[PDB]
Amino acid sequence: GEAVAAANQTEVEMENKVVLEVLFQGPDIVLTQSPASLAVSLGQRATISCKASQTLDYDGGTYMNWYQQKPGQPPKLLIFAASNLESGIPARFSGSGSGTDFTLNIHPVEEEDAATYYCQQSREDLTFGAGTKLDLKEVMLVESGGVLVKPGGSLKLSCSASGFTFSRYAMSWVRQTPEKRLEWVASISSGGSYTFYPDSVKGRFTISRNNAKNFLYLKMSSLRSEDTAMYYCARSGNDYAVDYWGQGTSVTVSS
Repeated sequence: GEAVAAANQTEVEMENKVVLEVLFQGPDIVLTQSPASLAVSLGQRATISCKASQTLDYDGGTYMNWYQQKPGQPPKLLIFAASNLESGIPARFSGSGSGTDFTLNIHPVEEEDAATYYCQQSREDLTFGAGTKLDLKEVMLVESGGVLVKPGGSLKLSCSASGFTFSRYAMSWVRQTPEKRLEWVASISSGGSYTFYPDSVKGRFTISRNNAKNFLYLKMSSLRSEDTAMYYCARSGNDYAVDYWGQGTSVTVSS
């Protein structure tokens, strides 16, 4: 019943009233994204490739998503379910592919398309390609905050939802390392009954939500320096795409 954040996460759902904390142990789907960097001139084509370690074909859909990210901002959804153009996104972005091979094509490249692009799969939890920084050979100010914490410590992050029925949507936290890698760290089902985590945060991170007050939380304890990252809350929309990202809050764990 309850909405989850990736296709495999449905298979825990229970008729008995149960609350489940889940760690899937199957082999993780690795996304190999290429090239890491490229620079083109205005009007040209940019072709970015993503190869998955196993097929994303799945009768319900092919859950390949593409995001654009500019400095100081959360990623923005461009393409969902391999080839669908997200509403509001310019038609110069198109996604294609099947099985294990996926392609983001940008043509004609425009000055505002200089950004880092990421592929992402929602078939087996959530994993991301390492990103592609696209360079080209309206005044905006965007703020965020951050803290320093010592190892072994704990922190609680929060996020607010409005303008939609929060209780209908799965929610997740994704963090971004200093090396700009995106790593999913937790998801929670729409009704709060099922929570999901990767191995890297097991026993230490807790995602929770309050559907009456429209809050999402992440509690992090036994913090390690490898938890240093910008932490984003985000909604699962159609086809397990991550379609609304809150601004990041930064966490630096240093002794």
